[PDB]
Amino acid sequence: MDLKVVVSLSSRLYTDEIAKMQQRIGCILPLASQNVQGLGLGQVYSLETVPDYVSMYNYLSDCTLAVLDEVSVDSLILTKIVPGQTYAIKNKYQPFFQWHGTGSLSVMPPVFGREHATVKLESNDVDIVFPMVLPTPIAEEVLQKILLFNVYSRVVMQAPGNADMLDVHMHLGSVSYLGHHYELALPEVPGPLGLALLDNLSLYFCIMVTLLPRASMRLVRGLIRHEHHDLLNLFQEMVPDEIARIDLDDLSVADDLSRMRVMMTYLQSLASLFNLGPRLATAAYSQETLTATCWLR
Amino acid sequence: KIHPGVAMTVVRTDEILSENILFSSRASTSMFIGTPNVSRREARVDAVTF
Amino acid sequence: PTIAHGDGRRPSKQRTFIVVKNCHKHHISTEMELSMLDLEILHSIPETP
Amino acid sequence: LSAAAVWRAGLLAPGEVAVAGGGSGGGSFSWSGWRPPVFGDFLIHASSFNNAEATGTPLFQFKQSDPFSGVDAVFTPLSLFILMNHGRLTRMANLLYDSPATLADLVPDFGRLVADRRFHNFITPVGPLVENIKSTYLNKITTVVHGPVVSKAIPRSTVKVTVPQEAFVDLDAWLSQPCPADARLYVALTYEEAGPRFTFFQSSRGHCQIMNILRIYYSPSIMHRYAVVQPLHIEELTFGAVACLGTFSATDGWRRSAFNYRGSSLPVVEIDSFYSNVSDWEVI
Repeated sequence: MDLKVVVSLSSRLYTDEIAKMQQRIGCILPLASQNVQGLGLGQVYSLETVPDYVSMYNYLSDCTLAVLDEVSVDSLILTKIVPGQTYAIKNKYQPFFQWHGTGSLSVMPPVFGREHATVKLESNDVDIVFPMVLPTPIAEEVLQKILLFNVYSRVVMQAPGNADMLDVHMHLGSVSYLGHHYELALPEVPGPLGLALLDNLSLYFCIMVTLLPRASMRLVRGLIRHEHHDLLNLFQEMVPDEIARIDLDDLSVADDLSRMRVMMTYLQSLASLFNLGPRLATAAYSQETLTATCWLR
Repeated sequence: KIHPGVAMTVVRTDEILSENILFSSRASTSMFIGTPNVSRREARVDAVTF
Repeated sequence: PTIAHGDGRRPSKQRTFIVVKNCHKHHISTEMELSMLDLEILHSIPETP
Repeated sequence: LSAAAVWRAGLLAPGEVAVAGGGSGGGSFSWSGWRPPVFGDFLIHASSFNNAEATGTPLFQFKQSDPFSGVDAVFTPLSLFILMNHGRLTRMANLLYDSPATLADLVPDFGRLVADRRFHNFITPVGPLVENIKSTYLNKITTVVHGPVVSKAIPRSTVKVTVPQEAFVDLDAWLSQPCPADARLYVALTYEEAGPRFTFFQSSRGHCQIMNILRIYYSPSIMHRYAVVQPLHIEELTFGAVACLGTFSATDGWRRSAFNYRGSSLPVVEIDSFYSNVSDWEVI
């Protein structure tokens, strides 16, 4: 088995950028199959396009990732990602994330700003931006946040008396972490592929809203009329009118089984939609030297 | 079969398979030959590939 | 070198050029294949036809 | 030469070996790696079989609902498609089999299992067939269930995988350059008002992103449903399910050959160097 895939440049890499490519050693880069362009994320995320973070998500998920370990002039060595090998990955990204959780790892587009993952290359007509590496809970939280932002910023733009544009950019806003809050990069238009993702998500939503187990309605009504739980704080002691008007019928068990059957199958389908982008299973991330043995799941 | 009131400059490409005669001077470039080193790839279902 | 002239031109004072040339490093990779079913017998010795 | 001199390290033995010392570390000489697959052996009725079909054909086991049966037969999508046509390409399908009676009554309920639309979780793919004895009774077959395809015997021959071209739909030819290294092969269930269908999908993209493009391709088949029917007794909202059969090498593409019966001709898509990996069923 081979992992060593060498990529030549085409012109003399200047000595001002060999220092920062020495600084970016052990990071991850997306492949194309060699050539120089597309070996990175500049070809689908440029300055011209509004960053949708979904077409570049399509490119990074659809293509096998690659580790960049050695940079020389006119030649730099890459290493592919093939399942069954436990790659050594160093967390070398300026929005810092300690892997104290030691969970599964995730790759994402550079949603933390263009500057943090870019590198200029004045040798050839190619520029390289880098994919972001970040743990599973932050990645899925930022994923649902960027989808909720690109679906609600547009409807806030649809408001004629849009008195509060800055409401969602400071409430949604930053990312949830105990160490700090790290502000991200926000598009204004969702792009085509983002609305395709929200289209399939809303399709799953309207299919699953046709079947609700009616016993659970009674449980949340009873718990609202019990003590207000800390998990129940989002209701602030209120029964919504909709759950009051879909409980006109009684409690059954015959429809409940097939309801739950189609709910299991459609939640597994939704999980297959949201397990998108390539994933890493981690064994024993070493803390003192910032390296992690990980294999492709 | 009438004129449309519009004249048309019509470009066209053309691939010519020529044969080129290379000339270089004596000892302009100098080659450096490394040693051939072997390595192995993924072992296919029929064979291994060196 | 330069050339002294009779007229007063702004005289070039011992210009020294230093150019450098970098190596065009590029490599060659071949692809041999071999099936392993006859490679166990190259290290051993034959006794049956 | 110096190539024969550098040959001592690159001769054999994946991994390496510490040649001497206080202890010996690593032994892998006289074994060139290349992990052999595990073999899922089945015993089928010979009346459920056709001997004339080629070896490398992707099979589908229906698991028996019966406890008092050591045996279990198999379904191929040709046999499955003529079974859908009997429960209700056909001229190809009748050319193979004479009697669909023991195959339709082999499964206890077939109109009921399409009535509840739960046909996907009862059909477990066991990948391509390789090993096949021939008997008039209780014929035993063996398929490479996970890993690379290979014959059983010490001649460890590659087995090209025959998938029927008429039942196979390309993805990228209908979509008209993310990753040409991985080449994955998917099978997909497909329901219809006339009769259900099994189809195959070649894809060069990853596994998880392939379903969302499959929905975009598959949307004119779902626009015809729900105009004439409306589901009661609630099932039927699922419309097909997809799973992974495995991967193959995109360096050598699929070369179409001729799997011929004596009746007529039938073109087939041959998959060579297939790396079988049966995953789980993913609905759309």
